[PDB]
This record gives sequence, structure tokens and C-alpha cells, in this order.
Amino acid sequence: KMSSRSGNKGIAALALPTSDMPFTEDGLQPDLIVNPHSHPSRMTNGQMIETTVGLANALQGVVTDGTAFLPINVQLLSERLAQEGLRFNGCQKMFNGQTGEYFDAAIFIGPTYHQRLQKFVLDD
Amino acid sequence: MLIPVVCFTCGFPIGTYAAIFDKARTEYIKTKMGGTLPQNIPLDASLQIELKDLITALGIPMRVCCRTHLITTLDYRKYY
Amino acid sequence: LKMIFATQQLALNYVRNAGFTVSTADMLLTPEAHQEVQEIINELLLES
Amino acid sequence: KIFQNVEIKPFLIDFSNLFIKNAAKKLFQLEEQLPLVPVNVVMDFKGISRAAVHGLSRVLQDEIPNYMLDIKPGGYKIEDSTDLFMTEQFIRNRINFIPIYAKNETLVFALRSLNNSCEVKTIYSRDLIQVAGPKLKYPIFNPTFEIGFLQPGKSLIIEDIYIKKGIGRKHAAFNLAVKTHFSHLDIEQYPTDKKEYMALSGYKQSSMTSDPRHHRLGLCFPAVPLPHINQAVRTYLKNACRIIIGRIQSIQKIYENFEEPQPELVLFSMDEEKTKAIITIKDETHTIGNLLKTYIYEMIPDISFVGYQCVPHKQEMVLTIIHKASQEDLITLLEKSIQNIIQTFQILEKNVDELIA
Amino acid sequence: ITYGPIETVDNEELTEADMLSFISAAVNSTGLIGYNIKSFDDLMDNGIPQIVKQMF
Amino acid sequence: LENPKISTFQMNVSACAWYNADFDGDQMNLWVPWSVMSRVEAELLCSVRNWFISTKSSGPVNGQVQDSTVGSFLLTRTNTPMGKNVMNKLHAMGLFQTTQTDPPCFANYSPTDLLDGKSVVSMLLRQTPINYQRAPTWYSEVYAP
Amino acid sequence: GWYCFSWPYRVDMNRFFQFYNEMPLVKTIAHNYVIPNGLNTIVAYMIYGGYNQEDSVIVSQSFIDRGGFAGTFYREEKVELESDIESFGKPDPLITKNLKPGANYEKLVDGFVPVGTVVKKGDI
Ligand SMILES: [Mg+2]
Ligand SMILES: [Zn+2]
Repeated sequence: KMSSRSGNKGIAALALPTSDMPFTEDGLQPDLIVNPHSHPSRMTNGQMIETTVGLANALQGVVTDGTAFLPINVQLLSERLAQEGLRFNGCQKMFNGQTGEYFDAAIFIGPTYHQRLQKFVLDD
Repeated sequence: MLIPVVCFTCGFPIGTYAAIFDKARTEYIKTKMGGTLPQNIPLDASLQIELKDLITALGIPMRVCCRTHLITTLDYRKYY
Repeated sequence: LKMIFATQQLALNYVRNAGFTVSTADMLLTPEAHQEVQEIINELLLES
Repeated sequence: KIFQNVEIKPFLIDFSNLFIKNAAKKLFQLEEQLPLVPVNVVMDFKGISRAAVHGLSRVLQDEIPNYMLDIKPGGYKIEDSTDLFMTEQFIRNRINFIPIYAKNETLVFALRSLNNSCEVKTIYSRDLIQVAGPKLKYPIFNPTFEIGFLQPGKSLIIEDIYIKKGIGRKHAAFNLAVKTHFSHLDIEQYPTDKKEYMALSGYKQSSMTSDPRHHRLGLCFPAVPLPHINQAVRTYLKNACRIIIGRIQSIQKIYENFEEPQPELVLFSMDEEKTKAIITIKDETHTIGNLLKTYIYEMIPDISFVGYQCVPHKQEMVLTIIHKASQEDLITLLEKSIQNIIQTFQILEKNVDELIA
Repeated sequence: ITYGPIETVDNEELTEADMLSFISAAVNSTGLIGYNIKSFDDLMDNGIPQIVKQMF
Repeated sequence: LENPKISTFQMNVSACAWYNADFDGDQMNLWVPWSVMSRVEAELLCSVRNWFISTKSSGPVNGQVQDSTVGSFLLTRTNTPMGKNVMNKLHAMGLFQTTQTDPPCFANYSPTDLLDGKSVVSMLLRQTPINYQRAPTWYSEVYAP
Repeated sequence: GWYCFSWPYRVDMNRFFQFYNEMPLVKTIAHNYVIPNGLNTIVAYMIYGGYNQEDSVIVSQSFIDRGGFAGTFYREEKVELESDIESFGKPDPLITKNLKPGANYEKLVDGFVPVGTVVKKGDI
């Protein structure tokens, strides 16, 4: 079981080799693939803002503060991405690792801090 | 307990520059602050210094994963 | 049950060429559309 | 000439940056480049399917035989490994992932470290000593890696550090190349900075109808000797081509014995006119399945069905063909397709010889 | 004590990130675990002797 | 599952409605009948096809969830941002290379022929032909203005 | 995470030490007072074959091999003795009754298994 800092927890179900994972035009590939259907009902919007902000942090070379109740502006954070050479939405062109074919849609990919929960399958 | 030998995500060998990067980052942040006590320097203020061009000078590419793992990894020798 | 499985593989194999994502920019109102929400909210606080 | 215009660019340290220069000089007495550097290779292919280019990329990533450093059992000397934080699991994981460029498996190394000081001492890869095999004229790994750190008065002794062989598909310490670029040059693109097109890939054709045949592929190799970049890159490319040819020939040797009953090939006569073939190869991947399907489809444009499957929990590749011919004619077409694959990759290897000087 | 007139204080450049230093000061004085050791020090300094002598 | 590194009970996501389960850490029990009498009645009486219709409500229990709901919409959608929602013969054949049914016949199709998504779905629903006519969830009076 | 900095001096039950930890790219004020335990994983928010449905994730096998969320797990034991009745030592089957069936006594030296040997199910 893993989890992000917004309380979005899940079970590792599949592990793929390197040649089987999706990759972007610049070769970026994920460590984790989480389902977009985990978002709309749980409304964990701070996890998506963290991916937006941290994506520009990594290219800038900095660690910033995202404490609760500080002033935020998702419009101005999304313009920071464009200033760094990325798209406004933080989405990229991706390819299927198994066939080599590109999706007809840009994929939202970026860094999100995750945790391993101490619930081990070998013990249960 | 150290910066990993390779990037966790792609496998680029970021660990051949880890020692140089750590020392050079220390020197660079000290230059940017200008000789202040380690406790009188806030943790937040030193993390806002841009290390883009230092990492570029090490020869490490512009990959999101490699710079993330080179910049954020905690060092056990500085906590124990 | 055999049809649920078969139509589920058709749908999944279609999306492995089409893609489906969600981003932070999907939940963001346009600057002029933000002012329209504020006007609707002020009308409620005026009637209140 | 299937692939032209290669570009090779090593990743080098910029010593004009003062902070990097000072840190390097005072840590390793390093004023020049390191013995081994990463190399970025960008290749353009023309007149070829993306099944072939992507199969080449997949093999070069994690299906090519590669080498790593491992520890033989009992090599971690518990008796005189007084340090308690530098456990065997941690140090072994550190050592497995050092990139090496080794030319024989007879070499053996050792680590014999003592902390006879009052501070924490750092172990670097320059502290590995060769204890067996012929003496190295050139290094096989860089001397700048951090392997561990010892508390005051502690030691770490590891014997029997040998060179192991494998493929990155089984353990990722045998991975070779990292992806840096992939694109098709015969499909036009939108400007996707405009907020009108930023939800789309950028290509002007759907991937459900486009058939590109002009590609650009970029891969980075992690540790290559500085005076032999072209030779190392050439060797890697040739080995990838040879690996693919070998696996296709393994399938070929199954196809030809369609008279003798085989557990890997099944032929049905579904009707008076239609024949069905099912090929099940254990431990095969999407590389061969995709290549076989693409070339069978190019040979028989009017086929009833061709498709393959690699279910993750089955560890096998199953290829299904349904065609309106007799069994002998179907086998003839299949052999023709496999020959086309072999010919394409032989041309690729000959072009590699011509291009990289 | 008399405090200076409130109409001459410069706070227009106080930001919400400036206000987190108050939280920093509060935690630094208090400590994350402050009361648990103060209470035991009082028990070892003023509670046990008084409870042994003047109660039984 | 012959991979020795797997310790989980695995199932299809559309079977979770029978047990009211999901994949955030739930545990389920499993026992295998060894007796002949217990094995006969497991297969004839207690198979999960007998619980496809609810006893409580008398309606169906299983169906698509979340990826096949939105992936069936994307497949049968008439227009895509790229134009018409069509694929060529190779990609239409590829949609069926996993369904574990008998493949359809594409022999009356050329490599450059285009097939709509509704054409591909019909190749699957021909085996069990039914009649259906309603309006989708997609069409809403709320969104219409 | 690093559950304590004196783990090698302790004999604990069901404790996990995770080797590698990171500071979040978007940190908060709480990371001025506790050690962060987690990693800055790259996450793609997408549909990939239906294996991340209903709170599941797809993991990179390479990420696992490289030590992402890897660590060491500990279990302790405590067996006591009676005054002059019981003692520690390798049992002799001929003069000792009720030896546990199928149990491997060949690992014992001087009553305890030596440090560094792998114990299996059924071993003494
Ligand atoms: Mg649950
Ligand atoms: Zn990387």
C-alpha cells in the first residue's frame, strides 16, 4: 500500500519492465500510474496542484513551500509552467511502451510525493 | 542514506556527480547568503536558491526525474 | 458475463491508442468566467 | 540506406564553473574529464516501420545482455564488518548499479576499508581493488561513486566482487540505455503552445490511422570510455540487431516443422477454405510479437485476422493467424515474412558499419 | 506600561508568509513535547515529597 | 499465477459488485472444494453466474465501471478532435486481439479502409443480438443550453 | 522511513527501516520539525490497460529494483530459562523426549543459530 499526502491510498497491482512503461517525447517515464477516476469524487485537488508546482520546481532547481492557508493562484502557477518551456496544463505527448504508438491526447505527468504504508502483504 | 547511484526513475547515473554536487551546492549557498551562522540561515531561505546552472555544469541533462532525485535526497551523515 | 469481459477489452484497447488524463488546468475557470461566478454569489448575499 | 545521419554527443563536465572546479579539485584531484562518460546517440531511420525502430529501442533498453558487479555469497565478511549502518543489502544495492564497461568476466575485486580516525569516513569506488584477472590497462568504472560511510573505529570488508551477466528485463541493474528522444518526421505537427491545442498530442493525424515510416530515435548510454565512443556505440547497435535476428530465427526453426506435432505450433482447418495458426512462445515479449504481426500484415494485406497477446501473468506470447489458404501456403507466407524481418535487420547492421566512423 | 500610539505602526508590508514566523516562535518556545517533561520535573520536585509527607 | 513473487488474490474489477469490494487493502477468503460432492454443487449451484441478477432488487449487478464506461463512450463517439472517429484495418483488428472470443473476419477490408467505432462494436454484439433504444447518460438537459 | 536513528542498537518487533528518503519538492512548515519519509515519485495520471482501476496503481519494476521504498524488516525473540531445570544447548535425540517432528536441529551451534545464517520454516 502506498499513499500521497492528500490521503489517496492504493494497492500496487502490476509491475512493468522499463520497455513496457509509457514515455514522453523527451523520454520521461513514470514510477507510478494512478487512475484519473480516483480524483473527481474524492476531490483531492491539492495533489494535482502539487504536481503542477513541483514540475516547475524541478526544472528551476528549488524546493518551495505549500503550507495550508497561504495565498495561492492556480492561474499564475500554470503560467509559471509555460515560462519554463512546458505547456500551460503541464501535459505532454506520450507513447505506448509496448507498441510504440502515441496517444491522441497529452498526458499529465509529473512528480508527486508518495509514501509506503506499513501494511505488508507477506504478513497478512 | 545517500544520493542514489542512479536515478530511481530512468537509471541515469546521477551518483557519479553526487559528491561534487553536494560540496559545490554548500559553497554556492554560502556565497549567496554571505557568511551567516548555520542556525541563523533558515532552512526555507537556502532551498529557494536556484541550482539549475550548477547541475547543468555537472553535465546532468534537463530531465525532471534526475534533477528531482539529485536535489531532494536526504543525507544520513547530516542528521546523525 | 462473457459479453461484459469482451466489451471491456474493446474499450480498454481503444484507450491504449487514444489516451485519457486529467490535469489541474481542467478545473480552472477562465478569468472572465470567474467574474460571472462572483456576480452570482453577490446576488445571493444581497438577497440574504 | 535505411538509417542515416547519426549524431553522437558525450556528456562532459564544465570546469569553467568555479564551484564545480573547486569541489572536484579538492575531493578527487580532478581537473580533467572522467574516464567514462555518458553518450547521447540520435539516429534517423527512413523507409521502415515503427515496429522495427521501437523493437530496436526496446532491445537496447532492457533486452540486450549486459554486465554488472555483484557479491558472491559469503563475500560480505560479517566478522570484520564492524559498522552497523552499512548493511549488506544496502551496500550490495549500491554496488549492483555502478555502470561498468567490462570486457571479461574473469576480473574480481575487493573492498577493504578501515576508519582509524575520529570522524565519519566516506568510501568511494576508487577504494575497490582488483584482486584477480588480468591487470586493467583502463578503468571499467568511475572512481567518484559514494559506496558508503563508516563511523569512527568501524570497518567494511567485502571479498569476491565479480562480474555477472543478464538482461534488464529480469533485474534492472542490467539495463543499458535511457530514452531521450522519439518522434516521427513524416507527420506534421500543430503548435501546441496555443491553448487551443494543448490537450492534444500535437500530431496532425490520429494514431488509429497514421502509418509513419520516417523516425528519429535518441538513446543515452551510461558509461563509455572517452577515447572509444564511436567503437562502443557501434558495438551496442550491432549487438541489438543480432539479438533480434537470433530470436526471429528461433521462431523460424519452429515454423518449418509444421508436419511434426509441436507444443508451440497449432494448425486448424476451420472450414473447407480457412486455416488457423496459433504460435505460443514462452518468455517472449512485445518486441517479437509486434514485429511478427506487422510483417505478416505487410505480406498478406487481405488477411482475415492477425493478432498477438502478451498477458503479464502468463509469461508467454501467443500469435494467432487466420487466413483463407491451405496450411502449406500459409506456412510459405509466414516464412517469407520472417525472411523479410531478418533482411531488414541485416541491412540495419550493415548501415551501422557504414555510418559510425 | 504605556504603549505607543497604534496609529503609527508599519504593518502594510506584513504578508501571510511573515505570519508563519509567529508559529515558528510558538513551537520553538513550547517544544513539540513540552508539558510532558515539565510535569514530570514538577512531580520529582514538588509533588512526591508533599504527597508523601503531608497526606498520610 | 505461476510468478513466484505474487501473493495477492486477483480478480476482474467488474466482479467487485458481488462482494462490495475494492482494491485499497481489502482481504477475502478462499477455499477450494476437495470432495466430489462439494465440487459438484459448487459448479452447478454456487457459480457467480447465478448472482448476476440481484435477489434483493431483481435487476442486474455487473457491468462496466470507470474505464470501460468512459472507454465505451470514447469508442462509440461519433466525432473526435481529429475528425471522424475511425481507425484503419490494423487498429480495428487490434481491438479484438485480447477479447478471448473468436476473432471476426476482416478479409473484405483493405489496409487503408476506415472503420467507425460503432462498426467495430457491432462485430461483437452480433453473437448475442438484442434490441435496445434509450438515450445515453451523455445527453443531459442540464448541459444542453 | 528512518523510524529511529538507533535501530542497530535495538531489538524491536515488526519495525521497518527504509533506506532512502527525500525532502518533498513542495514542502510545508511541518518539515521544519520532523524528518520527511517518502519519495518524489514521477506520476502519470492516465488509463493504461485497466490495471489501476479502483484505487490501484501500476508500479515500475525498475523503480522497485533500484530500491524505491525498499528497506529492512525486523523481528525479535525472547526465550527464558528456569533455575537449574532448563538450559541452552543443542538437544541430543537419544536422551531427550518429544523432539518436534520434522524439525531441523542441524543449524544449532552451542544452543543458538549463528549470526548470518538463513532460517527456514521448520528449522530449530
Ligand atoms: Mg476497501
Ligand atoms: Zn532520471
